[PDB]
Amino acid sequence: KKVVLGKKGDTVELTCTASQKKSIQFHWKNSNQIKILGNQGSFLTKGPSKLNDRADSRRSLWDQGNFPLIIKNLKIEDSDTYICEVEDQKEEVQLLV
Amino acid sequence: QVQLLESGAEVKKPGSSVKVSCKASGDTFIRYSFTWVRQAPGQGLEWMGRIITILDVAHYAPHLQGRVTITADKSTSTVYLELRNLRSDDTAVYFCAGVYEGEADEGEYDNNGFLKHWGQGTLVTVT
Amino acid sequence: NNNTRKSINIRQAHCNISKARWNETLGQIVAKLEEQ
Amino acid sequence: ELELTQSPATLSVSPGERATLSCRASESVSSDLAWYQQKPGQAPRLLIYGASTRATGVPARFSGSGSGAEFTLTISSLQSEDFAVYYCQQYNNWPPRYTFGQGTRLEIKR
Amino acid sequence: CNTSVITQACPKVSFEPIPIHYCAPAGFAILKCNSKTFNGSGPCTNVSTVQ
Amino acid sequence: GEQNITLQCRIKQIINMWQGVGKAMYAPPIRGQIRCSSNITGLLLTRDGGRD
Amino acid sequence: AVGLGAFILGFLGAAGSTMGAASMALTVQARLLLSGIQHMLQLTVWGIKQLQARVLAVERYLRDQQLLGIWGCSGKIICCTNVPWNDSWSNKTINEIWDNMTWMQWEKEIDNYTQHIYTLLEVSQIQQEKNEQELLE
Ligand SMILES: *[C@@H]1O[C@H](CO)[C@@H](O[C@@H]2O[C@H](CO)[C@@H](O[C@@H]3O[C@H](CO)[C@@H](O)[C@H](O[C@H]4O[C@H](CO)[C@@H](O)[C@H](O)[C@@H]4O[C@H]4O[C@H](CO)[C@@H](O)[C@H](O)[C@@H]4O)[C@@H]3O)[C@H](O)[C@H]2NC(C)=O)[C@H](O)[C@H]1NC(C)=O
Ligand SMILES: *[C@@H]1O[C@H](CO)[C@@H](O[C@@H]2O[C@H](CO)[C@@H](O[C@@H]3O[C@H](CO)[C@@H](O)[C@H](O)[C@@H]3O)[C@H](O)[C@H]2NC(C)=O)[C@H](O)[C@H]1NC(C)=O
Ligand SMILES: CCCCCCCCCCCCO[C@@H]1O[C@H](CO)[C@@H](O[C@H]2O[C@H](CO)[C@@H](O)[C@H](O)[C@H]2O)[C@H](O)[C@H]1O
Ligand SMILES: *[C@@H]1O[C@H](CO)[C@@H](O[C@@H]2O[C@H](CO)[C@@H](O)[C@H](O)[C@H]2NC(C)=O)[C@H](O)[C@H]1NC(C)=O
Ligand SMILES: *[C@@H]1O[C@H](CO)[C@@H](O[C@@H]2O[C@H](CO)[C@@H](O)[C@H](O)[C@H]2NC(C)=O)[C@H](O)[C@H]1NC(C)=O
Ligand SMILES: *[C@@H]1O[C@H](CO)[C@@H](O[C@@H]2O[C@H](CO)[C@@H](O)[C@H](O)[C@H]2NC(C)=O)[C@H](O)[C@H]1NC(C)=O
Ligand SMILES: *[C@@H]1O[C@H](CO)[C@@H](O[C@@H]2O[C@H](CO)[C@@H](O)[C@H](O)[C@H]2NC(C)=O)[C@H](O)[C@H]1NC(C)=O
Ligand SMILES: *[C@@H]1O[C@H](CO)[C@@H](O)[C@H](O)[C@H]1NC(C)=O
Ligand SMILES: *[C@@H]1O[C@H](CO)[C@@H](O)[C@H](O)[C@H]1NC(C)=O
Ligand SMILES: *[C@@H]1O[C@H](CO)[C@@H](O)[C@H](O)[C@H]1NC(C)=O
Ligand SMILES: *[C@@H]1O[C@H](CO)[C@@H](O)[C@H](O)[C@H]1NC(C)=O
Repeated sequence: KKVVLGKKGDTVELTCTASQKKSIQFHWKNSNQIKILGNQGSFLTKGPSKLNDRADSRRSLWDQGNFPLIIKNLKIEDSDTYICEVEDQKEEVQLLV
Repeated sequence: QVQLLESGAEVKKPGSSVKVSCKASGDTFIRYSFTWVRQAPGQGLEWMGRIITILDVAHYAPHLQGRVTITADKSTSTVYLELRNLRSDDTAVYFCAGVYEGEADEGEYDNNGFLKHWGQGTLVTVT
Repeated sequence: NNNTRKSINIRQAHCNISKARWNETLGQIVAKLEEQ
Repeated sequence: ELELTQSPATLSVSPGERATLSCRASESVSSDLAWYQQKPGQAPRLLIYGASTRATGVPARFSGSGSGAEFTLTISSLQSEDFAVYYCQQYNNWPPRYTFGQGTRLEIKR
Repeated sequence: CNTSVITQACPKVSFEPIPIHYCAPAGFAILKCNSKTFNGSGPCTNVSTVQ
Repeated sequence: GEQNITLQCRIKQIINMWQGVGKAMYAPPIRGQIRCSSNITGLLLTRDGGRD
Repeated sequence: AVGLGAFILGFLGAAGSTMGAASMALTVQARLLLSGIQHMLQLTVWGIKQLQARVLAVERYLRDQQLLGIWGCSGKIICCTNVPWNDSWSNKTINEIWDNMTWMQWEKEIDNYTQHIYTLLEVSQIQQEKNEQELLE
């Protein structure tokens, strides 16, 4: 896994990517398969997660094949494995705080 | 519910630019649209332009399109005007004005030009 | 056509859904979800 | 831009009389004008919102209406407090290219 | 990532949908699944051809 | 006994576009009556799953 | 006929029939055919669309009838060649294929070999032409 370490109170950008640049559906889930963020059409949605008031995404980059998850105000409780689902492929990044 | 506070007076040599600003206070910055007016001596309330704070866009009177920029700093509730290539024709008292947009934050913006909130006037001259 | 404006409304509307049909509809959806 | 022409400035109206002010647009306005009161050293306060709505804090004395390119403003029981220049502004412009006229000043005959 | 902005008029217009039929061009045909229980990805055992 | 579920609706002028990423502003609402009569014919649902 | 299969170029039979059954049905229909035994704009528009579909099918038909000459099968609906089946392409017998399978199933059974087979057919035709011209001397 890619491993990214942040610190309590910081902001971390975790990313998923694609070879195709535009009109790509993606989702971010945690290790317990709970949705955090995702792309429906052109809209950003949130899942039933502990991160709904902290997680965000830079919508302008979605058409660049870059689908970031940004967690603002990190806590130790956020350390986890974050799973990207983009198109058909999956990616995993571990976040430590 | 907004009070507009103008900045200090300026005197500039022709060809220079002047930065004029207004601090908006007493309510949410984003719910107010702002305009600038040029009260040149002996003239009426010449309109210079308007800025929309949700969609950060601005529109300007045609003769100033290559001369005036209207911007804002959302973190300091401040409206800014920069006018370049100054001439003595631009001697005026400059000021901000604005309107309340109902629940603009939630996408209910009205887009009114009927100005209710006005600053006291910033005098800009040339030398 | 009976709206006013608010400032300091017109942007106010409502939708009516038959209660009986909606609840019956969910009961049928639920039966299929229950099978799954 | 669309020009706005008013009646001659310096309308001598005695206090207590009803003043009549007006504004002509070069093009039609869909009840999208506004009236403002300017005094020396003061902000040009909004008096009438759209062709006829009184702006906040505006007394019953100050009112008007109109349509198309022809609008009228009157002041009932004119007060010494009302001797100011009244400006006409047009908003039916998109992209914005809003305009103002020159306005008419009221005067006390001497 | 800058912004591109277009300013233009907003006339109000009447707006109500018309059902649109899609039709195959010459050389092509459309197969239609007539099963009443078709789930979207299985085989269909009752198939008809339409334009 | 009311037999009517009512939803509260708002008309917005600044919306997110469905055809691409971006925002757009539309002119303010019509002053007369607006009436829509529609058939709900289907639902779009998603699931909340997970290990817990 | 020509409407078999519910489409032009579906000539040899109904979709869903077995290959064998379709051939027999075709023969019967051929014998019968030879024995010989309200106005709106949209009518114009669709009349043109229908003609375009029919004209195109004819042009494609004629083109293919000449292109097939490359394998020695020009001007034919049913040809016959001198290329052996080679077994590995399909392990089924003549009766198993013709009696139980339909045409789509058959194409699915061998579509990993048709580009190979097409190449073999061309090669055989070239050799046949060469041999005939050598004999004519
Ligand atoms: C599902 O299908 C159904 C039907 O199959 C769709 O329902 C239709 O929705 C439209 C949308 O409003 C509605 O159309 C109105 O019908 C009224 C009947 O007379 C018309 O008067 C009205 O026209 C006025 O309003 C328009 C609003 O944009 C104006 O553009 C138009 O110029 C008219 O405006 C004048 O009058 C109004 C009156 O208040 C005034 O305010 C204006 O200033 C102006 O003077 C529309 O035509 C249909 O009647 C509906 N059909 C039925 C049977 O009710 C339904 O929308 C579909 N669902 C979805 C989600 O699309
Ligand atoms: C649930 O909501 C529906 C709205 O979709 C209610 O139906 C409406 O009830 C009103 C009651 O007055 C009906 O008004 C009538 O209109 C006719 C029109 O000519 C008029 O002649 C009558 O005197 C009266 O005004 C209205 O028409 C009716 N809507 C429809 C489409 O029929 C319904 O009653 C609500 N349910 C309950 C239990 O309240
Ligand atoms: C766009 C429309 C174009 C018009 C399309 C017309 C299609 C109609 C097809 C009718 C087929 C009639 O039926 C079939 O014809 C072929 C014609 O070679 C016959 O086939 C006969 O000739 C061929 C070639 O000479 C031999 O390979 C075959 O061994 C022999 O039997 C079949 O024995 C008969 O059953
Ligand atoms: C939508 O439903 C509401 C009720 O849920 C309707 O409002 C009621 O209308 C009846 C009709 O006489 C009144 O007696 C009730 O007092 C109303 N209820 C309330 C809370 O005001 C409403 O009119 C319906 N909408 C439409 C378009 O008919
Ligand atoms: C929405 O409006 C329609 C009519 O435009 C309502 O349908 C009518 O409901 C009354 C109730 O008794 C029936 O008598 C009518 O015959 C119905 N009309 C038609 C054409 O079927 C409909 O019920 C309304 N929706 C809701 C939720 O009240
Ligand atoms: C396959 O689907 C077709 C299309 O619905 C069915 O045929 C229809 O049957 C109804 C019964 O009244 C007729 O009114 C239609 O005209 C028929 N349509 C056509 C195109 O023929 C058909 O029965 C279905 N077959 C099976 C096995 O379910
Ligand atoms: C639609 O129904 C078909 C069956 O008719 C489903 O396909 C089967 O899925 C199971 C899952 O393990 C397989 O074992 C079967 O072999 C499949 N059958 C066939 C014929 O493919 C299909 O998944 C259903 N699709 C949806 C969208 O629910
Ligand atoms: C809703 O479905 C019924 C079923 O016949 C149909 O008659 C009605 O017109 C439909 N309503 C709309 C808005 O399409
Ligand atoms: C379909 O199967 C039935 C079973 O008797 C048969 O009669 C019918 O002809 C078949 N259709 C085709 C296209 O073979
Ligand atoms: C076809 O027959 C030739 C004859 O030698 C053989 O070598 C070849 O492998 C056969 N094709 C396949 C796919 O086995
Ligand atoms: C081909 O058919 C024969 C018939 O007995 C069988 O033994 C053989 O295994 C078949 N080949 C394959 C690949 O199934």
